[PDB]
Formats: sequence, structure tokens, C-alpha cells
Amino acid sequence: FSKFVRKNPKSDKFKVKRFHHIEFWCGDATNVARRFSWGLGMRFSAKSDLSTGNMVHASYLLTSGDLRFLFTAPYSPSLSTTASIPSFDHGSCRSFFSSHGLGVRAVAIEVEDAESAFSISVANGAIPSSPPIVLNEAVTIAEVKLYGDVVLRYVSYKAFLPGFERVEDASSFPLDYGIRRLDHAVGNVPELGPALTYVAGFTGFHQFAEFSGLNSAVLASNDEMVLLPINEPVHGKSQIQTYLEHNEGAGLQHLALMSEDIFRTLREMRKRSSIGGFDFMPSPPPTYYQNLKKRVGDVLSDDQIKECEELGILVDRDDQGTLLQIFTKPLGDRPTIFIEIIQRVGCMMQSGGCGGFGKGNFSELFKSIEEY
Amino acid sequence: FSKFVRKNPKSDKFKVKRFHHIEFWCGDATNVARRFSWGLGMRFSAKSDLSTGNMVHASYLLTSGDLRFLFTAPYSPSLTTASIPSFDHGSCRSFFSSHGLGVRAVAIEVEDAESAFSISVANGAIPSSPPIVLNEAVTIAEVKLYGDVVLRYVSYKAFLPGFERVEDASSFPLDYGIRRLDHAVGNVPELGPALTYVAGFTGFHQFAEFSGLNSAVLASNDEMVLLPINEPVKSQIQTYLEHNEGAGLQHLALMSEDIFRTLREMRKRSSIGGFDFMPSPPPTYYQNLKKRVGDVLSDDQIKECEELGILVDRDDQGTLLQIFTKPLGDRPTIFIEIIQRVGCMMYQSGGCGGFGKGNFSELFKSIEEY
Ligand SMILES: CCN1c2ccc(C(=O)c3cnn(C)c3O)cc2N(CC)S1(=O)=O
Ligand SMILES: CCN1c2ccc(C(=O)c3cnn(C)c3O)cc2N(CC)S1(=O)=O
Ligand SMILES: [Fe+3]
Ligand SMILES: [Fe+3]
Repeated sequence: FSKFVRKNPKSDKFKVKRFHHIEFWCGDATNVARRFSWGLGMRFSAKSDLSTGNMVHASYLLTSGDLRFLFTAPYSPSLSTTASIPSFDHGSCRSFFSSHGLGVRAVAIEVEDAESAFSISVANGAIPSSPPIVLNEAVTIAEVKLYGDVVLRYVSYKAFLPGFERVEDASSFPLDYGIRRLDHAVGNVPELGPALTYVAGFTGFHQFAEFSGLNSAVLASNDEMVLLPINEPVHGKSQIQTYLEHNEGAGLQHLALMSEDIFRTLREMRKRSSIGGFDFMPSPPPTYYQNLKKRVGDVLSDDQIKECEELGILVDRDDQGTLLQIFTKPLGDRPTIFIEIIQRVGCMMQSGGCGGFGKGNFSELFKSIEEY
Repeated sequence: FSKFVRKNPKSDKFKVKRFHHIEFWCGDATNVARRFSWGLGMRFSAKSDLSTGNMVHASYLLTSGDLRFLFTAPYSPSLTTASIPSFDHGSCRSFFSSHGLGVRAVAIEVEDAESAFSISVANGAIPSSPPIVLNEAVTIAEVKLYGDVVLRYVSYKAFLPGFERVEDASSFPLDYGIRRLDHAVGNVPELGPALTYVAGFTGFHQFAEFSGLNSAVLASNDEMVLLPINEPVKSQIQTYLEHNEGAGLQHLALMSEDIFRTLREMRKRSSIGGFDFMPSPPPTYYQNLKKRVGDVLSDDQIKECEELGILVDRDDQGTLLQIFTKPLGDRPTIFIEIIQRVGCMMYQSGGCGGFGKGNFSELFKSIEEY
């Protein structure tokens, strides 16, 4: 008697595969990469610093399944090229970090051909940031402006990056809390309209249909595995407006990290919150989890709803699947970028965006807190 | 029969008590403090950020015993409410862009910071921040030490105003045995003008000395505040100056009540967010220990040094156990020394056992064989 109809034109102007990596720009990459590695359970797998010959910048790669986190900091220009990332600029990293703080600089996706994806993007309105550059006849990398100071990096292959030496573990069994891949990367913009027209104008990404102080929209690729949601603030206190003021303009709001077992990951992450890891936002009242069995009782057992209450995980669902989700506190000094830990249940063939993004938890949390 | 004669003029131009804190300037203080907290075992105990009203800078205080590490990072100027009145946005950005993560202030406890500041400037010291009384309770002033590092004078009348305490709220709060700062060392291009300048406005006397650098130690009257300086003679000091872009603090020696407990805990966390250590001496170094420190350390404590890579040195009066970490940040500049002094129990004489100058030959000797 109820039905939600999804439509997918599959209008991608170029062939995109998966998310490749996320590049944070830092002031000191070593302390941030080691903070994230311990708090998130990501292995130190590659690097491109002075120990490898790179006298321009220091970059460290953390991996966990298919998720790649790159942490890049600039060296002093008096060390002069030996840079392994050709898009890197000292005056651009300093300006980015001095104005936005710790945050995401590049959102990298894998494509069939970064050189073609760059020409089609620029030809369809995108502002170019870094032209296509072929590294060692193996990898091609191009960058276009996404929003604010974030660039959409195109990555393509011929068969991590050239100039990176792989880092091998000294621990008996390396770090791993269950995070396997990036699900979606969300940015905040002043006006949602021009952002959607711009991004979808050069990517061909269609809008993913949805089942507080913001207006949200999700741009998705043909297979809906690369998800780029965007939020604008609703005025008349909004976190999006608080984001833009402390970030000095638009920027990436949060990254959702998919876990093969969100209880395993939250058990590890919450263990380390006060000993170097990441803190989490306040948990819903106990009335929230008592209301779970009546709306997700056919998906989660009685012992699994108990497990969400102990860890602070929110549950949401739509017409196709179910979503387990929780949010960390801001990763750095500024109340800007944070991290979401999710696990999607259902839509097995696993469809992209299964269970939605948790928009129903706005009222579900508001309704549950109203038991006071 | 040998004897080492030490002289102490006690020429302090003002009353100096003890080391108060060390302040790191960062780009993101949150990730630097949390990384140091896990690898060193220091407790998050105070803060001054926007959650407390400070819209100028974010400052976090890690403590372990009497050791105080402050981590400060600047906010966006588009946001005074600053708790550190000497803080400057245009100075912190320039500092971190030229030296990277490093020590900005070496703070010492004094009887009167305003008197210590006036006597310093009148004796050649370059002023950095004038005496400023905070909430009619604390006075802080800053003079140039070397490079962009400043010597900070702190005095009381009975951490700092504007700082709210944060309760650990853990059953095993972080503690690896570190208790206080022993000494803080800086590298300079020319040691001569540095000693003349620093000792010229402090009255600190040279601490008598029982590879690639020339060093001297400036100590206070009680020799509990030790400020050594290094110049280059291939030299790590020269490589430091190139990457640090001038003079600056080289390392901080953290005094531990049990260096074995601390080294276990720190080596446990090297690959999971903590700190890495410099290569350990060959096994011939530790086979030669019993004929060097056999009357101080037991055989099983020498075993404990070999398992942890700890270096042991000795002088006329005391014995010193020490070890060194790798650089704390991107640049091969500032590192950390972990020490434990044995002997000179009087309630312990500062600089007991020296600073490990004898380990340069002892380490080179141990590599000769094997
Ligand atoms: C429970 C209420 N909250 C909620 C719900 C969903 C999403 C979300 O992930 C989302 C919403 N739209 N799109 C596209 C998305 O990815 C974020 C957040 N919060 C912010 C941390 S929250 O805790 O306030
Ligand atoms: C080869 C033994 N090494 C050693 C010995 C003593 C000190 C030291 O703490 C010291 C010496 N003089 N002053 C004033 C200090 O504070 C540092 C270091 N190394 C660190 C690069 S080391 O491994 O080369
Ligand atoms: Fe999300
Ligand atoms: Fe030392």
C-alpha cells in the first residue's frame, strides 16, 4: 500500500569505478597519521617523505581494507623535483591549512581514464585545479575543483602511487578494527543549488532519492557506489552554518567509513577514545533503543539491539535495507570535519546506499529524547 | 687516583626555582597532544579552546607528575579571549611554517617574573613579551632564548587562568613513570655567542663536563634548571639547523622514576601511535656493562637494559640511564630523551651522572668488535 520509486538515468559523462583515497592536508603529517592509525585501526602501508627522497612534501598512507587515508604535510622550501604528487604546492598547502585547518583536500576516485575524465569535466563547466599528469607511464592523475578548497582527483591506471615505498609492519598482527571502505563523502556549501548544478553538471552524476537545520541531496554515479552528498544550511543554530564559519568557507563535512562488523569497530574505537583515539557524539537516551524492536526487530535480534545500546549506535532503514550508524566528534581543533561509522544490511545481489543515509534518525532521535 | 673538581659561583641575577612547562606550537594541537599522550603516557588535565571561551587559540595541557607539556595551535582570525597573552597569530603561523612542529617556550618558575624580566633585559636579553599579570594571580614574561625559542618566566603569589581542568575519567589513567623535565637542549650555529648571551642575562654558571658537536651546560644555582647548548663541528647538529631553518631546541630529557617501566610502555606503542627509538647498541655494549656499572646495576637490571636498548653512563658521583626517541615530527629535528639518574642522594643533586657524553666513545667502542 506504500511504494517508493527510484529512477536512475545513468548519465555519467565518464566511466567511474570506486573511491580511491582521501588526502588530508596537515601541518605535521606524522602526528596526524599516527593519531588516525591508532584511533581508527588503519595500517601504515606506504610513505613518500625524506626517507624516500621526497624533499618537497611528507605523505603517509593508512589503509584498512580498501580504504586509503593519505596525510600530506609540506616541507620547508629551503630543501630545494622530488615530489611524488605533482599537484602539490607549498603555498597552496600552507594557505589551505592556515585558513581551514585540518581537513580533506582531495577526494580521489578511480576512473577508466583520468585524462578523458578531466577534459569532459572541464568541457562541462568544471574549474580545473591540476591538469592530467602521467606518473612513470603507469598512473594518470588529474584534479578538478569540487567545492571550496576541496578538489575532485581523478585516478586511472594502465594495468599506491609512484615514488611511494611500501611500509611493512613490525607488529606481530597489525591494526585492524573492521573498517573496509569509504561509503560516502559529504560537503557543506552555502547554497545547495549552484553546488548541485556545478558538480552534477560536469560529472553526470544523478541524484540519489531519499526515503534538521540543513537541506541535503546525494549525487551518485551509475552504479551508485561513489556517493557525494552535499548539505546547505537552513537559517532561522545550524551545524552547517557553524561549519562554514569555522572552516572559512565550503569544505568536506564528514566521511562515512563502512565496517564489516560495526560492533567490532565501535568496541575498538570506544576503547581508545581517551587514550589517543576519537571521541563520539552523545548517545541517544535509553528510550531510543527500547523503540528499536518495533521498527527493526525483523532485522536485528534482541542481543544485537542490546549491543547498539551499549555502544551508542543509531539504526535507520528505508524501503530496501537497514543502516547502522554512529558519528565521532570533530577530528581536529575546529568543529568541522568528523567521521561516520556505518554498516548496511540488506540489498544483497550489496547495493550502494542500502538503507539510506539516516535522515529518519533526525526525528527518531528527536522523538526519543522527548521521553523526559 | 683521580678527582674531578666542580666549581659553582651561583651568579643567578634573579631567583629561579624549577622548570614549569614546555609549550609546543602546532598546526592542529588536538592530534599532536593526543599522539603525545598515548606514546608518552601523559594525562589530559587542562584545556583552553573555544569550548572554554578561547576563540584565539586552542591550548591543551598534558601532565605526568610535575612535567607539563602545553600544545597550542592558532584559530582562524575571523573569530580578546586568549588565555596566553604572548600568543600571536602572525607569529605562530610563521614559526610553524619555518620550523615545523617544535618547542616555542621553555618556561621556568621564578619568584617574580617582572623582576626576572627587567634584570634580563638590562643584562643584554632581547625582550619578547613584557611582564603581564593574569587575573592578579600569575605573571608571565618572555625573552629570546635562541632562534625562535623564548625563555618564559612564570611567577605566582601563592595551570593558568582561563584553563578549565578536564577529569581523566578512566580506571587506568595514563602514567608510564615520567615525572619531570630534566634538561632542554638547543642547537645554535655558533656556541660562543650563545653562551655569552644566555648566561649574560641569567647569571647561569657552566656545568663542568666530566662527536660532531661542541656542547656546554648552563645551570642555575641549585643546578635543577639545566639548559645545554650544541654547535656543529656529517654533523646531526648541522642537519638540524638546515631542516629547522636556524637555531632551535633539539631535545627534551624527561626524568622517569623507573626507566624500565617507561621503556616497556613506550616501546609497546611505537608502531601503534607512540614514538620510535634510535637503533640500539650491539650486544657487546651490554657485555661490557658489568665492568662499567656492575657495582650499581644488578645482572638482571643489565638484562633489562639489553632488552630495552637503554644506554648507561657514569661519572665521578652518579650513574645515568638514558635512551633517545626518533624525531617527533616530519622533520629530523626535535626528539626526546628518557633518563633516570642514580646516586648523588642528598634530595638528589641535579645533573647527577652527567648527560651521557661518555657514551659516544662507549658506543663506538662496542661496534669495534662483533
Ligand atoms: C541522528 C541525527 N543525526 C544524523 C542523521 C543522519 C546523518 C547523515 O549521515 C546524512 C543525512 N543526509 N545525508 C546525505 C547524510 O549522509 C547525519 C546526522 N548527524 C550529524 C552527525 S546527527 O547526529 O545530527
Ligand atoms: C652516541 C650517544 N649519544 C648521546 C649521548 C648523550 C646525549 C645527551 O643527552 C647530551 C650530551 N650532551 N648534552 C648537553 C646532552 O644533553 C645525546 C646523545 N645522542 C642523541 C643523538 S647519541 O645517541 O648520539
Ligand atoms: Fe553520512
Ligand atoms: Fe640530553
